[PDB]
Amino acid sequence: HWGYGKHNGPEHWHKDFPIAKGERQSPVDIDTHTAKYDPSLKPLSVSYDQATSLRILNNGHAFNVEFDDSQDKAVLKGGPLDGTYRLIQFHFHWGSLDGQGSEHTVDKKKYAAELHLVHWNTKYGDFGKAVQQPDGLAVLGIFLKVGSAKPGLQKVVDVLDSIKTKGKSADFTNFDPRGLLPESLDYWTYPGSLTTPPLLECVTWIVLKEPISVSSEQVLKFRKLNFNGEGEPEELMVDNWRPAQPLKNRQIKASFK
Ligand SMILES: CCCCc1ccc(S(N)(=O)=O)cc1
Ligand SMILES: OC[C@H]1O[C@@H](O)[C@H](O)[C@@H](O)[C@@H]1O
Ligand SMILES: [Zn+2]
Repeated sequence: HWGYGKHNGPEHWHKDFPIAKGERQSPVDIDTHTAKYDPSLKPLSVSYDQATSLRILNNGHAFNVEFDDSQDKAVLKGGPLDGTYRLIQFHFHWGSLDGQGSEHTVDKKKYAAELHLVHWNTKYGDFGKAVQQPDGLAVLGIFLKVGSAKPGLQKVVDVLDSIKTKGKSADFTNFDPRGLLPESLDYWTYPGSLTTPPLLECVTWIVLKEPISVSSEQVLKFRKLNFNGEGEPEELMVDNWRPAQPLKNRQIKASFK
């Protein structure tokens, strides 16, 4: 099956997922000079006060922190979005070294990691129906650089030892995703896709300009996870990022002048 290695990584995905060569694939390089301020963007609203986290899962590609999305609790609205998008999960992509790991790049610069907060458009009822729609999903992307520790990340870091291998999960209630945000909500936005198979072209991307800082020790613990299952040969979960894809017939808009 698909993965990130030489034999099953991003350059192979198109064989089983031909949309990998499509017209609105993600991630992309964000050329900051060409991105244009868009006065039609409404204020962005990240409303996570009532978020209900449930569980953390190693799915063999990353780890997902899952939320109860059975009601409007944690939601994203405003900005480029029409209507209400409900938080379902977050996960990260990261590197083997601090010099790589992000999926989006900024003037070609790669960050150490990238956080994706995944939301679905409530007008479509369920995530599965949302991924049949061209405006089904909104992903809030946040870059990570290595410097000072992020206190709100430490609870995630400390549970990773309990989900080392593919298929393991752990209770992860009462986690507040507000502790993963930077100060500023300045962002870039463009229409794109999921960055892993099935690569579906459903996503409004909202990528924050301000990175969060995490410590070297925090990211080193991400890199102790395993792609493999229990009892199988150890393959460190590192470099689980897709490189930038062709921009094609798209424009990146900025929320800030
Ligand atoms: C049909 C299940 C799809 C799950 C999925 C959700 C989000 C992303 S990402 N990396 O944020 O674009 C990738 C995959
Ligand atoms: O025709 C002019 C228009 O061109 C578009 O490509 C830009 O997105 C708009 O901001 C601009 O007003
Ligand atoms: Zn992702």
